[PDB]
Amino acid sequence: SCELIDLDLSWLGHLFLFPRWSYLPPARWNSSGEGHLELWDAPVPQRNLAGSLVRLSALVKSKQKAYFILSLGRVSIIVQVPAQLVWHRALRPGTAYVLTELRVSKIRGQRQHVWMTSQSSRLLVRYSRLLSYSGAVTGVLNEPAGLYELDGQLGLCLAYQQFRGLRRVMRPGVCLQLQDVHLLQSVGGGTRRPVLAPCLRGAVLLQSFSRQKPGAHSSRQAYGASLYEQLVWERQLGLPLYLWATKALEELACKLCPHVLRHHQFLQHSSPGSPSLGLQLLAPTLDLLAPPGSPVRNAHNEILEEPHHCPLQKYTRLQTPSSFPTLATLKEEGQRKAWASFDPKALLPLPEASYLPSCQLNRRLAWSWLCLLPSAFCPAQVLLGVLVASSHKGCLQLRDQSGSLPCLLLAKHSQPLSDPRLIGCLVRAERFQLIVERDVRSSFPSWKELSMPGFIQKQQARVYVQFFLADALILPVPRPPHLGQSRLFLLCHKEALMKRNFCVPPGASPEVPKPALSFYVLGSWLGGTQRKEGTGWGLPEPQDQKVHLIFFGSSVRWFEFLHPGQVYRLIAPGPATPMLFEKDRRPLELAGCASCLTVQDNWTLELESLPESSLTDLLSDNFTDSLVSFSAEILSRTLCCVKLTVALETAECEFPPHLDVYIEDPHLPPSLGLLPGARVHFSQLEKRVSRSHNVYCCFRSSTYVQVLSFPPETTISIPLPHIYLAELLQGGQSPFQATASCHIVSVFSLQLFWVCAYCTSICRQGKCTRLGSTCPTQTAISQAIIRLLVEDGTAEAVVTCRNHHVAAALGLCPREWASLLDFVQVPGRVVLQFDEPMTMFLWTLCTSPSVLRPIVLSFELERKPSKIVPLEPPRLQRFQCGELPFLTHVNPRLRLSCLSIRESE
Amino acid sequence: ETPSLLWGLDPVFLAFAKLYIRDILDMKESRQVPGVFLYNGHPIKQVDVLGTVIGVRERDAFYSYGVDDSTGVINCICWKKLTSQLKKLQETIEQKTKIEIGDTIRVRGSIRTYREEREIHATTYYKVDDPVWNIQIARMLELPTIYRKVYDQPFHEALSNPGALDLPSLTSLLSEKAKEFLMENRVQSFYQQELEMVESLLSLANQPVIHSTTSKAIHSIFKNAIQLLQEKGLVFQKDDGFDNLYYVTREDKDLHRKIHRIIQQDCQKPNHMEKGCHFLHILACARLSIRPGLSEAVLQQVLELLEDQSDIVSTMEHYYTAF
Amino acid sequence: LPKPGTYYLPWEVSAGQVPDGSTLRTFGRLCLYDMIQSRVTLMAQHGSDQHQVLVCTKLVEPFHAQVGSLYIVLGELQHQQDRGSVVKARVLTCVEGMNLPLLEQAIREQRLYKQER
Amino acid sequence: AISQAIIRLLVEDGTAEAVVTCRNHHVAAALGLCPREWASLLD
DNA sequence: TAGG
Ligand SMILES: [Zn+2]
Repeated sequence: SCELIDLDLSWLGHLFLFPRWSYLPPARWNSSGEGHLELWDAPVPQRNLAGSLVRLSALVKSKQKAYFILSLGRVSIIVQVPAQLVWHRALRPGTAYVLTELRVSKIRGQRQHVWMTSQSSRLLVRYSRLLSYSGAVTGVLNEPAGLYELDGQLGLCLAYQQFRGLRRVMRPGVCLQLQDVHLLQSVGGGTRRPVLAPCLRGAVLLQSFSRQKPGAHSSRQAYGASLYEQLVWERQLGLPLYLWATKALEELACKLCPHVLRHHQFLQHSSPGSPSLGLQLLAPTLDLLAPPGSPVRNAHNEILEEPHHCPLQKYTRLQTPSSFPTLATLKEEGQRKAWASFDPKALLPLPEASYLPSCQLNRRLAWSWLCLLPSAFCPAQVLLGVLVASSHKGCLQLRDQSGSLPCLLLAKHSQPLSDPRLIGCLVRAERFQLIVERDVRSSFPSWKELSMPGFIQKQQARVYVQFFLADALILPVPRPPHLGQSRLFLLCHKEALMKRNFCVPPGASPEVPKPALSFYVLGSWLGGTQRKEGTGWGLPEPQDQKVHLIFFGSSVRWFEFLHPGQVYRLIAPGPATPMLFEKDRRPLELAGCASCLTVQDNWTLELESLPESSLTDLLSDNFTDSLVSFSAEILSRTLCCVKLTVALETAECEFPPHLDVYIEDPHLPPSLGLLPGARVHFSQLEKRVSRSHNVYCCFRSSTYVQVLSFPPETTISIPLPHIYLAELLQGGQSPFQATASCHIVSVFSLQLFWVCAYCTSICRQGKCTRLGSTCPTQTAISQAIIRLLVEDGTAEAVVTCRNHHVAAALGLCPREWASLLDFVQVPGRVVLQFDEPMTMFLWTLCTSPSVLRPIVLSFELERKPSKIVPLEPPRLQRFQCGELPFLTHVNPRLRLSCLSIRESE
Repeated sequence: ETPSLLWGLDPVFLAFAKLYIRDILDMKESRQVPGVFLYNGHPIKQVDVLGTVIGVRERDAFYSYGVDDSTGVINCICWKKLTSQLKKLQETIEQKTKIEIGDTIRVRGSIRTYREEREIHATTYYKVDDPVWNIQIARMLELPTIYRKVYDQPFHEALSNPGALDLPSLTSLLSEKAKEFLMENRVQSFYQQELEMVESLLSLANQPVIHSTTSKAIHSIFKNAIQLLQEKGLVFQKDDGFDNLYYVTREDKDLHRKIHRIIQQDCQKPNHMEKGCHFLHILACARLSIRPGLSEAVLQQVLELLEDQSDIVSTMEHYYTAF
Repeated sequence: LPKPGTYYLPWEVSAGQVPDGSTLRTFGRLCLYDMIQSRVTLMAQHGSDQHQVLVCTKLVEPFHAQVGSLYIVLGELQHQQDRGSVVKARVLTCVEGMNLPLLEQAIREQRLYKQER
Repeated sequence: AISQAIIRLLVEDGTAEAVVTCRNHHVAAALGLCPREWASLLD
């Protein structure tokens, strides 16, 4: 019954009556049973070699026939192959012996004819040291891996030799005697203490047993001893990589191991076919750090020859590669770097946001975002979760046993995820973005308060992830006939996901069904109903084939996998009903057509394996369609309702316009990747024409946003072109943003007023002269408007410069633009229309060659490129030159808006 | 010349034209309105010159500087003109108008003829600070460019119309632009309704020829156009239950590795007979194997495709080859 | 009114490719200056050899010389007894830091456009 | 006869990690321990 | 409602 005597002697066929008993049962991970004993003290009943024991090598091995090697001298080395392995316990280092009748025989590897026994008897890059220790085990760290802890420092690792009889007697309180052990000082990888680790040459012996009892079967730290043995003797890792692997593999156990799968199934060793999910989940990292192809660990070379150990003699300090976080840490350390990085005086810079009222200063602080790349941190985190699809809301999520993150998944670039066989699959991605969108409700009065606390009323974040499936690894989680029909259909258009009303069922007593969250698609059947034959499908039954498929209830979870242009397969279990996929709850906007079909709760979709675009004549006025579709690129996003400004992506237009898209209350939490920079395809929108003849789009209940790509990491400049001013007049295909180096002719008007920054009312000496109403704070901001008459060598134009662009249009230093702008604070309405110190300084300035100078403009057309312009004949004007008032036909004059103003040279 | 009512449509009429003084002294004046000069049919009302002062003649209230710019010499008639900021501004606009002989001056005004000698009446003039001759070099490079692009330029279908040619001429006018979709899109197989949802091929089908249900009749124009790719021998279909599924012969090569493995046994026959195989010696092992109604348009069109796999000797027509 | 001072190159005027009496705008680099009898010699190099022009600095008479710097001259090319051709200067301005390869480039595009008319 | 506790009786009972010391009543903890006392006799 |  597993006798384990200390300091053995050859009383083997005798010596019962052991009065120092100690028994330990099996420990709930051992299916073989076989508890053991701990006998404390002694029981009560060609030539010959000699020398002193030096190493003894501790390793009865297990190649094909068991053997251990002992060396001798005050050196000679002896190997022992036959069944006298019981001598391994009755040998101590230090004692002299008289071991007899040895023989000389050769050996493989290198022929040097080492001493080998017979039917004999016995009588009486960094480096590492070779210590000879003795201590006490005070705690265990990983019992299956072999990581024990000695005293207050100097951790142990018994993994690099064949240990299975040592796992029984290793509790806190044993007194070891290590003989020839490598000491690793700066192994790193998250560990701090030096680590002590023997090998095939070092003796690991015992001096006294433990007195304490075993702690507790935890079913969390007792499994996996055959997987850790596979990471040394087959997949030959090193000790800096072994201690990282045994730390990440229990960091994955906190995310999956009780509930996603089991502990005994995660930490199982790999069989021939494909088990051991726990090793496949580390293999992206272990392949670019310890690649396959290595010199094999020979048995006799570690003991007999010059010492070249399995890499404990020569090791490499490793910093931590992966460090798998949990999905709750990624969510709470994501909106902690979002508000620590929230600086309202960096979102609004100093010269431009000194001229904004309180209603426009706070509208530009409302929505913002940041993109963290977690594979750039100091431990370089790796995302891992189980892909779920919500049957109550319809959204995709990654999940573990701590929390869940929303996710946006693209298959490739400009290709959506449309495979429903990924629900319930482990997704492992190391290239991903962590988007946090900030939503701030603030009431700053002016620009001076942007570093003072007390003006933010509400702030909330929205954390999710974006990545491609080509940069990830999808693994299925292992689980611990002819009654099926099918029909293919080609999806044409998918509607929006929102609450809808339903028509009352016909013929019954009058009752209205509940308004539920639902959507529907419009498809077309590609054949008859196929029946399941084996694992495939048979021939279809013999067949307008348009059909609306209504998804509501628990069937709403298929929303993120249905995309136009793809061919799907609708599967229904149960008996072979003849008329099943022909017709039958119906929405209110689908009354009249008898071609609806409600998708049942136990049905299953699977994927059997360029979108629409309206032309650039969606900028027309007399329209009777009101449904447009285009691909665009988001420029800005504002919380007015949510307003998006998009630049169109049209291959035929050559400088395509900029539109505004408005999302409102039933559609108001929008899709995930609607960030500035992302390319997004919009199908059917509500095209409107405003009162000022501008074309804008709105979200209906039929929109189908699909994100084509993510915003890039680095934003490039791509500056404006350098047009002539006449090219905006003659011909078509012209920009609406360019440079056009020109020369100022005259100045039309100049206003320099001060306003209230709560309303836009004039403040004489800062006093809110609106009507006598109440205002909380006596603040005031300055405004400035000027109008010029610049001209190139080719044409002329009219440029309106707004505030802080009026300076450097007059050529004023910011020290003297500010001293000019507080002389107008006492009379708050200086206006000139081309009283002693002013109005004579400004009239002298705006008529001098220090203002009418050659300039380098950078402008935009003020006509708002969405605008419908009608063709009209030219007017008639006078143009007297010298003395003769003739008449000419004139086109309307160019009116521009300045973006910047520089000097020539 | 250009009529007076059409002058204001030219954008150079309201601009200060950057001309040479060789051109200013040689422009013809309009007989319609005196004071407007025509260069290449453009009405030139006002100019913009830059040159070197070579003469100063002062009167009571104006100066008359002579200006040379290496092309010509002309006379320019320049009319004479918080309290710590206004005063030092007036000593800045008086150093811009302190002009001696040898300075560079920019003069923007209008040409006024004076009985066969022309002058420029400057509305705006100043002294150009040109120490390293940069501005007068940049003008010598700019003025040939603005001439050649602006001042020398004068001032001023069956595919596109598919509704004219009818339906028996329109099936053969749709398949060749349907075929190009199959080329770069790596499409192995497709359905008939997949091409009826691409707007690149739908707008070229529902012409006003088919007023004689329109959306049911556009299935007939696609079916008779896809079939022309099949009688030509580029697409095909197998017996699978539905009649809208098609496969492209050019893309899939599991069929190409069944036409290549018949040479493994020299078409599974010894050579005591006629030398080699024939085009129809494949046919005894291809229709009985795969489809009995296989068309002969795709039987040797696959042999046109894998000819660069070092397969056999294409010694002549109507004849296969053995080893 | 004088004739226009058309741009010439210093190796064009030293080889006698310009008639006597016409107005020109060549350049050079100041090497000598005779204060007593009002003579300035400018120097330039075409591709391999030295070319020099003679300037009669008499109309802009109080002249502070700037030896070793570039100069723009503008005047009439007269001609003394037996091959001594001097430039009776009216404007003699001192430019230093001028992009001389860009200046004689800009003379080539101005001459090339005038040939295409 | 009627011999004492055998190797099969300790493998089919006392499965709570027992210990024994037939010398004398002693609470051995030179550094630390917890317990498991019993009074069986194996031979 | 959607620029002013
Ligand atoms: Zn107010």
